[PDB]
Amino acid sequence: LTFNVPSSPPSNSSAQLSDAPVGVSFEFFAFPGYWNDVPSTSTCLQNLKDLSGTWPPIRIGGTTQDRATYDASSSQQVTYTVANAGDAPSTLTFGPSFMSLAGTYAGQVTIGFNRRLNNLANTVAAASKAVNEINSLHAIELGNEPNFFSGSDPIAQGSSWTASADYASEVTWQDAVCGNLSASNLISAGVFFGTSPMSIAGLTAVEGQANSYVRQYCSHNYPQSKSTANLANLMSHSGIASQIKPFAKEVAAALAKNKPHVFGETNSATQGGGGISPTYGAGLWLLDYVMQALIMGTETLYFHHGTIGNCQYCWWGKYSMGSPYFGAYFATMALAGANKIAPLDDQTTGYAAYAIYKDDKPIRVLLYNSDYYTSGSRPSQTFTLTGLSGSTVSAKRLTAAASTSRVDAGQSPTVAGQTFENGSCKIQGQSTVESATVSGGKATFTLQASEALLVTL
Ligand SMILES: C[C@@H]1O[C@@H](O[C@H]2[C@H](O)[C@@H](O)[C@@H](O)O[C@@H]2C(=O)O)[C@H](O)[C@H](O)[C@H]1O
Ligand SMILES: C[C@@H]1O[C@@H](O[C@H]2[C@H](O)[C@@H](O)[C@H](O)O[C@@H]2C(=O)O)[C@H](O)[C@H](O)[C@H]1O
Ligand SMILES: *[C@@H]1O[C@H](CO)[C@@H](O)[C@H](O)[C@H]1NC(C)=O
Ligand SMILES: *[C@@H]1O[C@H](CO)[C@@H](O)[C@H](O)[C@H]1NC(C)=O
Ligand SMILES: *[C@H]1O[C@H](CO)[C@@H](O)[C@H](O)[C@@H]1O
Repeated sequence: LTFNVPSSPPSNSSAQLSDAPVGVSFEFFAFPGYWNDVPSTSTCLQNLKDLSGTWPPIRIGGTTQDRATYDASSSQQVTYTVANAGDAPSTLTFGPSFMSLAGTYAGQVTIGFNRRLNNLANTVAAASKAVNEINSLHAIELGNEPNFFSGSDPIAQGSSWTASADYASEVTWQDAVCGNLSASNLISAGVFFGTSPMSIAGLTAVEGQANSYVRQYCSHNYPQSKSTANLANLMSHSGIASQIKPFAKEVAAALAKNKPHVFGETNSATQGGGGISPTYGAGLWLLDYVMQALIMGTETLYFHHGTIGNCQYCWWGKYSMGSPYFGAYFATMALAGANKIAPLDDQTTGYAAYAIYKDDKPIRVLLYNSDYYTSGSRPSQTFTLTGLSGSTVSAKRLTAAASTSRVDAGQSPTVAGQTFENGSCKIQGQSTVESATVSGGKATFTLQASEALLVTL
């Protein structure tokens, strides 16, 4: 395997990147718990800001945003009952202090409010409070995954809930919210799970002048369920290229409206994740997915964090770190301060190489070996880079014992030999940097199955 590193961005490069493409989504009812009850939240976010110079953007939403009513006279951030701490509530209220708490975050904040219950005046009042309380407010969603609403939901108003019904609903709600707030460029529109039966392509065709009310168009993506869980398939480099392809039309539809696309809620697998979601391989999926989604043209990805103590795809909890945090950390490291990324491979194999540009000059190369590995002799692949300078380059390696390695089982992955403390997210260990010879502008690297390597030029 040999890849030429071009001296300026290739034609199949990404567009200019955001300052911090890797963000975090927090299930709406659990957001105060993440801030108040989970010590690792602050440090895990600070660790990423320390790499990029920008707070990861955050989003607060999910199914529970459509179970929630704003209570302007509540002094509580969030009020609900569950039978077990592991359950999500069937209903909840949130006070104005919920938005104030989100307003303590310095990074860009997206907040999702309720459209399913058709409480339009209540959602307008929550939106007004969000604008007042959240200085770094990026966007407001009006409903989460309206593709899953039914004729039984208040928003359907006793008629069938079709794609056309939702698009018409979104324009009406965008008009009422922006009209009441005298605002524009505010709504995170669509918020669809996948691309059928509702699509950004379909919504943008109907938006017309209400496009002016839209900040961004939003997709959700979860490649697998508990029932289709297959870690080798999830993390496969060529598999990821196939998996994201339906969203290419969604990105194109948003960008034709001069509005960004985001994956405003995404993670490995649904119902909070399956046996594959806490693995090292799910962190490698996350790493490679981020790179491919940004080249496709999405602006930002927000990885979902669900019920505290019952969340398989979470990067951290109250007590343990999760292997997937290593993918988010490495992706953030790879992209830090970069303007563009370009795929050097053709995405037909398990092996990836990306050139990473700053000021139109190559600064880093990210290599990825997506081969699934659990037992026996671990295979490896050599990667040759051409077109380089000097007599030597440096590299940092992401590795673990197996594709299935879990931090909570004691098999943490390492990022240049470092790990993150259980219960705090503090960085731990001695960093180790590798070096390689450059002769005649070529250097060779070896990646075992299920590894990634960030080469600094
Ligand atoms: C799946 C895992 O859940 C959370 O970690 C658990 C861990 O599995 C358990 O053994 C114990 O240590 O409690 C922690 C916790 O609740 O923090 C955590 O969300 C982690 O990121 C996940 O991978
Ligand atoms: C209530 C919530 O349910 C799951 O999270 C959902 C998420 O709310 C939804 O927007 C997305 O399509 O699917 C997620 C998923 O199935 O994982 C999780 O079980 C959460 O932990 C829980 O809080
Ligand atoms: C404001 O919101 C209400 C819904 O509570 C709606 O009836 C009204 O038309 C909206 N006003 C403007 C100016 O958009
Ligand atoms: C990107 O373009 C390069 C040539 O500049 C090519 O070798 C590579 O296969 C392309 N990758 C993709 C995924 O289009
Ligand atoms: C990666 O390391 C292998 C040894 O396993 C070499 O063949 C290669 O040239 C590079 O140093």
